Amino acid sequence: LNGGITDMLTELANFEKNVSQAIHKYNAYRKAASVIAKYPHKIKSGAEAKKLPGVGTKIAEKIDEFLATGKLRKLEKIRQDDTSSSINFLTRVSGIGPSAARKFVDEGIKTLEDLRKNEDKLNHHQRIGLKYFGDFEKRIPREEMLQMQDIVLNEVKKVDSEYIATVCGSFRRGAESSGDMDVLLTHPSFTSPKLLHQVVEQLQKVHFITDTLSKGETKFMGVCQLPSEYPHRRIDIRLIPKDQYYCGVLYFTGSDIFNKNMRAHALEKGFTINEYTIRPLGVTGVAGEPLPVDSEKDIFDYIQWKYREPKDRSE
DNA sequence: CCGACAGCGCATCAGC
DNA sequence: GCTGATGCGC
DNA sequence: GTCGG
Ligand SMILES: [Cl-]
Ligand code: NA
Ligand code: NA
Repeated sequence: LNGGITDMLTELANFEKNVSQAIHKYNAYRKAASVIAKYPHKIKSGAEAKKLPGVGTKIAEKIDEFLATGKLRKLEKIRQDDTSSSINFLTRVSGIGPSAARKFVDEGIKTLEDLRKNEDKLNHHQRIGLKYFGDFEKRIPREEMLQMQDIVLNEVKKVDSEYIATVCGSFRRGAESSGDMDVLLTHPSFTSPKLLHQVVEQLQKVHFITDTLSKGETKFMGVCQLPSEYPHRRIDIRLIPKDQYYCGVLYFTGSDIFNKNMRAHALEKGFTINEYTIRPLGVTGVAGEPLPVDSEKDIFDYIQWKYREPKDRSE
């Protein structure tokens, strides 16, 4: 319907983030791309799209040019620009953001081949991102996510049977494919020691986790792989306090639109919900002490809301 | 006219 | 060495 | 870039 428009907006978003380093213009184009993607009609004019929330004057003007010419003069020029397209491309490497990409291009490093010739100028993360460049851009079929889940849950239980692990993200919402695996971890002995390390070690022991990007006491980011050769996959593991676990599960399950709506409804009932806690609000608007949470449904019960299955949390 | 737009965990950089 | 800023991913 | 105080 409007693929030509949403592609254009997506491309504009990328160049704003990676070349212009204007993160809010990036999110503005993405927000516009998303709302247009769910618009059940073929857009005939910028004025029509202007009615949608997130689409303003400038984008409406760009849609008019696109619908009349089939292209964008601004986009065409940016594409033909060697510097801008090189900067934009290098950010596809995990660990290379707008700043690093600009740094590399400024000194003649513009291609993936150039990066491989200059390993001494890359940090650990960037080297790993370079090593699995192709694999990291591949989607993860749900069936593979299921196998990965079985391994995570099994090994976690072997370290300590009192651990609780939950694979969130779009996967928990029942998506047919995922971009990565986000695991939320907790334990009754950890509330608001060295628990994350023991779990990472075990997954390394059975050779599920193959590489480490970042690792601390509460968050692990690394690379994993199913036993055969399957592509290497990005995996994150977060260690969350027990009294904050299910608020975390709710938060990282999403979606973003769903969370925004649930937070809105919560406020109308006299509660405030963030990533960590759900708090009651006083008459003056003062937030009280964290309320006890033992399940996802408890959060729904506090705000007098019908429990939404993760499969129906797209909005 | 003009500020909000999410912000935390970790690695790395800038400066003392 | 330290503390705080910046970069990055999600 | 868009929205809203
Ligand atoms: Cl911006
Ligand atoms: Na609009
Ligand atoms: Na990147």
